[PDB]
Amino acid sequence: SYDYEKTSLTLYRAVFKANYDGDVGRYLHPDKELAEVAPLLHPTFDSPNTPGVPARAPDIVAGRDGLYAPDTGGTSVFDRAGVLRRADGDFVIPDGTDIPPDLKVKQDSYNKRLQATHYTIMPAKPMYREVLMGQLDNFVRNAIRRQWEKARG
Amino acid sequence: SYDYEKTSLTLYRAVFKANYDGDVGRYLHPDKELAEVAPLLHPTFDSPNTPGVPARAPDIVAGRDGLYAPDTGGTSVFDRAGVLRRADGDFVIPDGTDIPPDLKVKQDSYNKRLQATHYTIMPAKPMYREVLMGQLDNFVRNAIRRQWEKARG
Amino acid sequence: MNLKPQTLMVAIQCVAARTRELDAQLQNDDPQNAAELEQLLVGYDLAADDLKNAYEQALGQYSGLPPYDRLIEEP
Amino acid sequence: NLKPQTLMVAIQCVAARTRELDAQLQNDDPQNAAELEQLLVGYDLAADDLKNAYEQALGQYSGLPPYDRLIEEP
Repeated sequence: SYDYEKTSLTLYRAVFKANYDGDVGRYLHPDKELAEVAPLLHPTFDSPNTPGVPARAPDIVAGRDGLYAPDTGGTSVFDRAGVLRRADGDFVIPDGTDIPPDLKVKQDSYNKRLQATHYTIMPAKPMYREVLMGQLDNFVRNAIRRQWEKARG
Repeated sequence: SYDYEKTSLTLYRAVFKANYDGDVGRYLHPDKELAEVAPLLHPTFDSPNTPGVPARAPDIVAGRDGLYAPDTGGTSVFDRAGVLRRADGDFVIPDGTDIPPDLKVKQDSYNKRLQATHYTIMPAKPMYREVLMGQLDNFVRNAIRRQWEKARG
Repeated sequence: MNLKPQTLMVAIQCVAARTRELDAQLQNDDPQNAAELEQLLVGYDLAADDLKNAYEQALGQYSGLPPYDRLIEEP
Repeated sequence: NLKPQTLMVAIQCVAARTRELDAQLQNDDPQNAAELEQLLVGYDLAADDLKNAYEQALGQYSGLPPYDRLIEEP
């Protein structure tokens, strides 16, 4: 299953504050931070060459043409909080959040070790990196709007 | 690179006497011995279901139809002796051995951990198990014949 | 290319086994880059799932293969 | 088709289990040494098949690490 318009379920993205160039604590219980935004739902695009440390597989990978096609990885989220125990917290994508037009959210399997179902935010059509990043930024903003709508009932 | 008529290199098959019902010590240094023959170049076809012990992958695997096709595994041999230190010895396939008509022998890669080049004896066309086993038996017999021809110069 | 089905079996077993080993370290040995390792294991699980769908497909094309659930059994 | 990230992981895990278990084979007295030695021949064949597939994926995707980095002893 893939979702295309609105999410039907609350999804959570682990936030490791160390990964960001600036403070992202603001995003754990956010205010009006849909007006620049931290790249919270950006997937890794590479594996850096760190000697001694085995290569990290990129979350998503482009074709030789530079285009990121569907089902070739994406950004990981789960259907409950705290799945990653060593994170600083979870950025919340509430049920009912608008999915940017060229992205989709794929339900993958239930993971027994983590006791949570994994999901992948991915491109719905082939796109260059910049376009994908752009949509993922709008996805963050939609999620924040939707947090406040939910709070006002 | 495949061989189809005669082997161009001496190849060695590790013999684990535990894998056989008969005594196979006779085959390490054999006098002319086309007689029933021990299945020395037979690949494993299944992984026995022994509980607790993780499954051993089969050397070769058939399609749904029961046919063993080329390039789907086969019997492992190497280009020097004593590659497998825990074996009881090596059955020798001398350079110049006749290859049964529907088999072939494939050169695979050099293995760095074992410091030897691996080769696979394989079907040249799709065949049922009995036919394959039959040809592998004739391959043993050809190898023995060729051991005596080599000995008489 | 399609990997041979024996190759899938091996990869499934090794992935399962490294995942158990590194999950046990993560929880019992207080390793130096715990946070990076935890994320790595998410990546291992995703790969495990992709290997599993491929092996379900191989189960329909070959005979004599062990069922998936036997391959990832704790020994 | 497997994702290329799946091939990377499978290569790394195969390499790593092969080392750990080759080391046992040679240093320890594991309960079925002779079965284990054969198992490792099977692991190496699988390793090679994963490598051919990865060489292919290197021709179709960008930003993947080279094969020899993946199997590096860390």
